Amino acid sequence: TALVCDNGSGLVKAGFAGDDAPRAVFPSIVGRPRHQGVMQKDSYVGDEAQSKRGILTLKYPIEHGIITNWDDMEKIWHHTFYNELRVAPEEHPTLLTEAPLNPKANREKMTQIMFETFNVPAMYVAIQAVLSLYASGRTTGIVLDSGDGVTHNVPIYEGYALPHAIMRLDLAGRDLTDYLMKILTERGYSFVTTAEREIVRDIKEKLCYVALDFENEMATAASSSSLEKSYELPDGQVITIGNERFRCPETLFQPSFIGMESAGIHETTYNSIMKCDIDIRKDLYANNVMSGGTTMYPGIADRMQKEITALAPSTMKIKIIAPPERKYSVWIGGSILASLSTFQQMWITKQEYDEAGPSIVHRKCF
Amino acid sequence: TALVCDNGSGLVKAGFAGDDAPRAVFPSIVGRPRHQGVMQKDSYVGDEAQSKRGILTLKYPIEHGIITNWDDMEKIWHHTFYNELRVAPEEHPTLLTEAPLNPKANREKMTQIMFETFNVPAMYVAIQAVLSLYASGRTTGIVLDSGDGVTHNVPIYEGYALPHAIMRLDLAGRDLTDYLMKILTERGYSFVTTAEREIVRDIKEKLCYVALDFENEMATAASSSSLEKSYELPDGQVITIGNERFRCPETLFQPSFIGMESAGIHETTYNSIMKCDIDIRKDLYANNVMSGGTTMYPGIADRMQKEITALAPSTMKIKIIAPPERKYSVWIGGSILASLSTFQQMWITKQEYDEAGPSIVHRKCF
Amino acid sequence: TALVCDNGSGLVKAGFAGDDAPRAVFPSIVGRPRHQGVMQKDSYVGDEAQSKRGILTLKYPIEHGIITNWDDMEKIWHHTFYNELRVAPEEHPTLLTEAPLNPKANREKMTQIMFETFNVPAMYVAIQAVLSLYASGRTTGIVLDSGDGVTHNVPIYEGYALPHAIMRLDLAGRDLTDYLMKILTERGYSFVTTAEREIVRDIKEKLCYVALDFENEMATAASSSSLEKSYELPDGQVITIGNERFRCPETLFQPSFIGMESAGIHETTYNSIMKCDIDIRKDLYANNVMSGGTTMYPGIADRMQKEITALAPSTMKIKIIAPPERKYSVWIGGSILASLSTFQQMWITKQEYDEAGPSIVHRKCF
Amino acid sequence: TALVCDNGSGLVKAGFAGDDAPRAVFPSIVGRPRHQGVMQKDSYVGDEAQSKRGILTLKYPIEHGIITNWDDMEKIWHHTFYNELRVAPEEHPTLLTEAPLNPKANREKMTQIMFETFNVPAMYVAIQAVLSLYASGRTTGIVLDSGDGVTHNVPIYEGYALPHAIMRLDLAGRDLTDYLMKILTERGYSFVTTAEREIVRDIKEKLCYVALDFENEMATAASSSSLEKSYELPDGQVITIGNERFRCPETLFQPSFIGMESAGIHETTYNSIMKCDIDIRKDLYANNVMSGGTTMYPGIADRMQKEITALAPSTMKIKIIAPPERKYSVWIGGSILASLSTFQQMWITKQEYDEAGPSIVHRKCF
Amino acid sequence: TALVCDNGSGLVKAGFAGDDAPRAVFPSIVGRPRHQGVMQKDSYVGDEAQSKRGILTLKYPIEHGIITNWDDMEKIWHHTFYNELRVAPEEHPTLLTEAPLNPKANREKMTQIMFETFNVPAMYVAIQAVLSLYASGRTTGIVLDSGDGVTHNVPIYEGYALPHAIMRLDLAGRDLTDYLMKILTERGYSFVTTAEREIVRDIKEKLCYVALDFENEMATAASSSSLEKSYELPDGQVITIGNERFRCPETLFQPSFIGMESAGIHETTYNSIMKCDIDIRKDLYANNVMSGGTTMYPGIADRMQKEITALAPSTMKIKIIAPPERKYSVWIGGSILASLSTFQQMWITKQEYDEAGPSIVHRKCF
Ligand SMILES: Nc1ncnc2c1ncn2[C@@H]1O[C@H](COP(=O)(O)OP(=O)(O)O)[C@@H](O)[C@H]1O
Ligand SMILES: Nc1ncnc2c1ncn2[C@@H]1O[C@H](COP(=O)(O)OP(=O)(O)O)[C@@H](O)[C@H]1O
Ligand SMILES: Nc1ncnc2c1ncn2[C@@H]1O[C@H](COP(=O)(O)OP(=O)(O)O)[C@@H](O)[C@H]1O
Ligand SMILES: Nc1ncnc2c1ncn2[C@@H]1O[C@H](COP(=O)(O)OP(=O)(O)O)[C@@H](O)[C@H]1O
Ligand SMILES: Nc1ncnc2c1ncn2[C@@H]1O[C@H](COP(=O)(O)OP(=O)(O)O)[C@@H](O)[C@H]1O
Ligand code: BEF
Ligand code: BEF
Ligand code: BEF
Ligand code: BEF
Ligand code: BEF
Ligand SMILES: [Mg+2]
Ligand SMILES: [Mg+2]
Ligand SMILES: [Mg+2]
Ligand SMILES: [Mg+2]
Ligand SMILES: [Mg+2]
Repeated sequence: TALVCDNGSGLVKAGFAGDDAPRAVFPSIVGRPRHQGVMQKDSYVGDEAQSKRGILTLKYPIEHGIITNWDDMEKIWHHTFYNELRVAPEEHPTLLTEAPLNPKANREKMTQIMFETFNVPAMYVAIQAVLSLYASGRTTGIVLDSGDGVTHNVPIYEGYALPHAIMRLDLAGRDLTDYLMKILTERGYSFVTTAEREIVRDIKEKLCYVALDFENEMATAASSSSLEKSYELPDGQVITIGNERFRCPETLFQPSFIGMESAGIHETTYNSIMKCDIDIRKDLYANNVMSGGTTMYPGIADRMQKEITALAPSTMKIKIIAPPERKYSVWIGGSILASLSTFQQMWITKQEYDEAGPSIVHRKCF
Repeated sequence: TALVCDNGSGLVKAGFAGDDAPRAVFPSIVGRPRHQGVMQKDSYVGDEAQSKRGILTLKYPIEHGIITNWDDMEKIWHHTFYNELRVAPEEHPTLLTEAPLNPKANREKMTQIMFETFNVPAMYVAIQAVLSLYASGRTTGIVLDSGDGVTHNVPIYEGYALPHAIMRLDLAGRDLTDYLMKILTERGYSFVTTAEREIVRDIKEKLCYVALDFENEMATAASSSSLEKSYELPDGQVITIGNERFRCPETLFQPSFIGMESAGIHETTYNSIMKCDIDIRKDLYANNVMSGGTTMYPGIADRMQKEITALAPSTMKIKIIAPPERKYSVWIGGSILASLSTFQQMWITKQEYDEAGPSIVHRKCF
Repeated sequence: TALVCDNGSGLVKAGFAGDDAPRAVFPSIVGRPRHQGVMQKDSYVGDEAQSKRGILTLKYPIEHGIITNWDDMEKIWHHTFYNELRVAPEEHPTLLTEAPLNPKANREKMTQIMFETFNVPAMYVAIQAVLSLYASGRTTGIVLDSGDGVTHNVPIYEGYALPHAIMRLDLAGRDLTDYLMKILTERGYSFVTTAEREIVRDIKEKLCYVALDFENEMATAASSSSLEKSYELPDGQVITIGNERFRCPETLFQPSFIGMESAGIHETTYNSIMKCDIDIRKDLYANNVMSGGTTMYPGIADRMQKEITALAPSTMKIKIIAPPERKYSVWIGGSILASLSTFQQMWITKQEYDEAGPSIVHRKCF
Repeated sequence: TALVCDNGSGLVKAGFAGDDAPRAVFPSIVGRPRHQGVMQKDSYVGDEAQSKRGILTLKYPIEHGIITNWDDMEKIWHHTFYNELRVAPEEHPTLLTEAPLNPKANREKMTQIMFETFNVPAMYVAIQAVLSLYASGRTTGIVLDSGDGVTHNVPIYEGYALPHAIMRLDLAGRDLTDYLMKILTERGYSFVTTAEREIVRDIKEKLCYVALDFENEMATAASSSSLEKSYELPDGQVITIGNERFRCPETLFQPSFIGMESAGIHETTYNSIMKCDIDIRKDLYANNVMSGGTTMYPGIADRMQKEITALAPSTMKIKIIAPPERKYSVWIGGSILASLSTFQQMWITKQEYDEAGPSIVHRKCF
Repeated sequence: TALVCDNGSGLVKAGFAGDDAPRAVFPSIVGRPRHQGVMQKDSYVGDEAQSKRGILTLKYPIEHGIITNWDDMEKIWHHTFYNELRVAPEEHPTLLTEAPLNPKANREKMTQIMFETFNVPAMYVAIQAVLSLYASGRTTGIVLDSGDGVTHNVPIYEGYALPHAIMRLDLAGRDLTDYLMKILTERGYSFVTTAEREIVRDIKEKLCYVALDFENEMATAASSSSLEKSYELPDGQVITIGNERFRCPETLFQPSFIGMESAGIHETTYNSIMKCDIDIRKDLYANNVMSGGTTMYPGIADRMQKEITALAPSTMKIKIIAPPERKYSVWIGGSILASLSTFQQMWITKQEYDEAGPSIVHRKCF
């Protein structure tokens, strides 16, 4: 059986091809002690680093889909194979994922590590948005995947990708967390350390939602208090947040909140459709597929429906497809792809890698 | 029973001899993917290529009645026999059509393919304008056939053709479509790709008409807006066109609009009549038969009537015969001819082709 | 004296008729602050917007030769007359330029602004490729003008234009800049904002060249490092690019690199010649005139020479005329035309415009 | 004339707009007797509390730029207006200051007290780092202000602020004083009470300096005794300190000395520049403006110059601007701003406050 | 086997590593005759000085954890090795203890005496609060150790110490004894000499307790006499004390009783927890470990539980761990540490001390 590992900027999703859900889902963090030991491990990975985060400095080795710390990324892969899956890497072909429009050296160095450090028999690097379309059981649609580091649009029609219409935005979940940390100081709550950033991320996942009409929601939160909710910190302190609940996800539709010049995810989706041939736009309008953890905000599908309907012609039928399991769509699609009998010819074996060099990994890639 | 296949520059009309209408009518196009497949057929033909045209490059293998791409033309014949008619070619004699004054190698290579690739028992290549006269139930008349690639005049008197009065013009429907694409840029509408050319062709067939008086119509369209009509694009966008509706078909009467030096179809018809013997001109004036898709514009028979009346003597009775089914006149006439008991001696059998070479196909031909 | 203003998609070229070079050459941009002022002008134009681009959102009011933002285009004309030329518009007749096959409303609204906002005494809108032939001192030749927004071919023979052989391609310098931004992400360089697009444009103008043989050049850049060059960013960072230097201009000859279906500039030039009368093709083959900033790549004349020689008959003499000042050929030709005594009758005066309406501006136009 | 009051965490700087220096500079402390009176005022403020600190418990009402004790903060404002300036608050508009990223209720409650307790005619709360740029006579630069409670970086370019690049660190002078108290116990000196903390603060301001190379300085202080200096306590005891002189200010560059996870002021300045647009970084590198009392250590400008030069590209010109009067830069800039004729429209009058509520005070604020 | 010597300000605890209790526990006093001998030893140490205290002046060589009289401290170490343990110092490695935040010269001079006067083979100076956590069998908790001279809080999480949250208070048992001597004069009991201070210390250890509610206890002692207890002096006189029983230990929670400005041990514990990372506070709240003789008052754990519960959030579980043997926790923990096989590498041998100087003793120290 094959291994399917979706190495996100925020979460590692790993498991075996053929399963319906990832077996191991843990944060993609490496923690190191920042104080002084007197009574000890040198570094902690994943959920272990999360439970000891009070005395650790937490580091993400992947920033915006790009692996920045290769020594820490190797610890995460080692932790995934031996501690989470309890499997031998040299026995299973490994399907990895990557964001589109990544640097070419990122995929080449990832292939060298899988072949020379873990000695996998074969491997393959897929494009994440293509796997998301496999998970939804579709051959046509424009995928909006938004994770912790990358937001990208990839239109696909009848199984053919349109690489020249691919959009990529370096605004995702981690940028929303940093923005929530900033606007929480308006109420006197100060989250500074990397461990406290994990607390704000948990606040974001529990209380934040997307307002259908932002300016109408801002007036409601300013008049009454029915939108305010409480949250208990790990030390028992209770904080209360009001309009911060929908101001944080609003950055997805107004990236100028964090000083970015780019357009929101609704305009980016519409611009990607308008770059496609006029004869496929009707099918793309009816098959907007959302995937990734950042699409899990309550009300984001209704907001995307409203914003794209206002941009598209009135006779087009806009349909946002947001299944409940879309947070793992990339992994689920990779599990379906790695189980296809037609796919078994696309594995890049160790023998082919020794005779073709690193350039063999850049095929069917964009 | 015999097969009747009218392979036009734009449409394939195929069916069985004895029927009243073609069984299979589909565009004579071959489409190939122009992007990149990630999730597939290599090429699509006819209506299948039309429905997937958003991700295809569309190619017409026939240009101006002349087969240019023989590999693609073979795919269209294969698609016609096995996908559209669901018939075995080696069981039916096949009546094919051709425009007059075509290159001799076009008919010879078409005969070699029918005998050696499809192994038809017998075949025959008829002249299209002669079949149009069969469809109208006439033995005398001058036929003006205008399709997608060729416009030609053929006078026939009491069953005798006058080959030396045959006119041929390489201005037809596809040239009007390209001209409509050009003058639509005046309103800011940009159709460039081969898939968008199919959209303009649909605009032409829905909204374009022939003005009875062109300069009087240009003044009306410049003064008011009663001639403007809207059209909804496949993606929901609505375009509005005014004088482009009658400027496009006006090219048939003023070929200088597209830079051609030739005379319009009315002058070409009159010149063909004036090259005929003076004793048959009265019968030709009263039997102007129009056929083909490009004669389907509203008001073209009234315009032809007016233009030829102004050229002919005042005592001649000009009569334009334009039946409602004239878009399939060539096929209907070929269905009548292939069902005649007198015609059964004109079949070129496979045995006669092996003993006489390709030169046997050039009999009763011009 | 007359004003000659070449309003390109990328650069404004303005000056006085009779001069040898434009007096004012500045980018056709309008910048507006995108942050928040605390210590201010509302908008900046041209070189002023270029020097402050770090805190501005830069907007081009002309896209593909078509004016899209008329309020911003009016700011550019105002900046041209009063800040760059320091002249009174109501004292000089103004010769403007336009790309062929533009929407008719573009030229009409441009005439209304010049007569009612700036109150010019007279004006005239010339066709750019015709002016390029004036600059080269020729009466016969096929002009390939490629600027920031439009690439077009216009054949002219003995002073007569052939409008039905005019080609227009919406692929020019700005599309090459966007493609260079895309393929620079392969090396981990991320240019996203409109200000960073100006940096990539500067990279393109300094380092990009046209390879004589593309596939042979790709093998050289993949084997060694002699083609790699460094470039210092405004903040002191040094980037290094290799095959991106010739992959970006290769899009001119292979528009499928950016997903366009059209043919390259060499095939478009050859197709335009083949649409012309056979008796003028020999003179067009020997007078290929290149103009515009996008024809300034090193090696593009040698590549065009090689590609057209491979398409034309072996006995034809292909000659590419590429003078060193061809980046301003449209302006230089407009300066020659506006100084001709024969041209002084073609000025459209304010009095003629009030009595003939906007339709007077569509004369000698295509 | 207007009042300019810079209420710092450590010092109150108050005076009149138009002057060159604050008229009243006193510690922002409230002292209350902690023993028992037998022979009396209930509380002492400022320099009076400083001279009687032996029998007082000293309290700072402002912690890390945030007013914590509003009853004590009201005593300080009352002491400022009536005892230090000898002025009537209801006759002068008052310009107050605040650190960026403060809680919103801090500025709202400060406005309510100025309007309802002191009945000022108008008021305005400025951002401190913006005023520091006014004092230096610049429109572009990144300000590093470090006082007693807050250290913050604010980049400004051509008069436009970049709020999304603003850094704030809760490490300043009071944290260095507490760290000096801790490391003085290594030599057997025990400072515990709030009155003795004022003695350590005086030691810090007299003897502490920033080492150019910390590890090289630690080796010199460990080998000889040329770095040791003596200090006479208020009771005549003489203490001698060696490497504590530069270990205390080193916390600014290594916040891990006091257990903070954040980066030093040099890395924070460089990170703030790298978050800004690439086109403004060159101007920010050349205009590093330092302000506040914590930037008054000898050798801190040379150390900042060295640390940022090691982080920035080698071709950038790093220039630290540290004027001798930078300890009062916020007040001096507020004195310049309150004297501008353009600023007289930004006063928030008492009438506007009664009709717009407390929300009017959050304009041009971050 | 190793020697474990806990040299407190009040008691010497000495024994061998591996044992469960100290073998020698005696007061850390040196007594010298203060009258005139007529019928004799020059000085007495420990229990011998205690039994002859009537004719001696008693001196403590350690004040507030700091060795003040080095000649007398050497007599105590000599008495410990040769009279109490009857052991040869040059045969056993010696584990010594020290309070945190002590002067550096205290530990250096103690190391020089152990190596040059007693010629121990190896030695090590541990931090007392860390040893207290070893004794309780915990890896996480905040230790409140209160002896005769020093009270300090040290939080430890999962074996990692947080030195920047360490509190130290120079208020312990000897200050409570001096306060009891003062308030006993209210009943006419006069204890003045150093020998009578030992009697008051015995009164404190027998009769003093911590009141759960101080003001409610003061009302009970003022209304009735059920809280009064008698104590027989060495000469047969019987004294009776009432509210002095709980007023003396109340100084631990209200240090202002003896004129100290610091906060009580409950506020100091809570402040130390609040300086720690928010993610470890829940574990520190549940693991408050008390050690030392001054934590042996009846009712001090219930009072600490009540005071910290009133400061902490209501959802936190406050748990005070006070084992019955906590008066020797530092020694018991040092006996466990010196018996660990992992610790045998941390011994500072005499050879390492001769080659590294006194600076080797400051490792893993704060
Ligand atoms: N219920 C939720 N609501 C909002 N955001 C969520 C939710 N669950 C997860 N996220 C966000 O999704 C991001 C990561 O999701 P994922 O798609 O796994 O990203 P990646 O694949 O890049 O690691 C995190 O930043 C997290 O904050
Ligand atoms: N209703 C219509 N009005 C105008 N043109 C039409 C109409 N229907 C078909 N056509 C044109 O007729 C042309 C093809 O007709 P046809 O006679 O089948 O040509 P061919 O036989 O050469 O394929 C096409 O170019 C199409 O645009
Ligand atoms: N040396 C050069 N090499 C390549 N491209 C260039 C060079 N100089 C200018 N260009 C390109 O030419 C384009 C604009 O030239 P121009 O002919 O003025 O266009 P327009 O007239 O449409 O404004 C710009 O996109 C610019 O990038
Ligand atoms: N010469 C000096 N050297 C070092 N630190 C100084 C000096 N003078 C003042 N300080 C420190 O500056 C801090 C306060 O300066 P200031 O900028 O007024 O802060 P705030 O505005 O927050 O009150 C105090 O903590 C003080 O210790
Ligand atoms: N039962 C008790 N109740 C109250 N205090 C006690 C009791 N037993 C001992 N003490 C006090 O504990 C102090 C010394 O204990 P210890 O922890 O050994 O201190 P050190 O280690 O500093 O010598 C003495 O001041 C003594 O008065
Ligand atoms: F890396 Be995640 F998918 F943004
Ligand atoms: F080929 Be069609 F009949 F013009
Ligand atoms: F507008 Be440029 F001439 F392409
Ligand atoms: F409050 Be100070 F300016 F740090
Ligand atoms: F010296 Be004791 F432990 F207070
Ligand atoms: Mg992902
Ligand atoms: Mg036909
Ligand atoms: Mg141009
Ligand atoms: Mg300040
Ligand atoms: Mg002790």
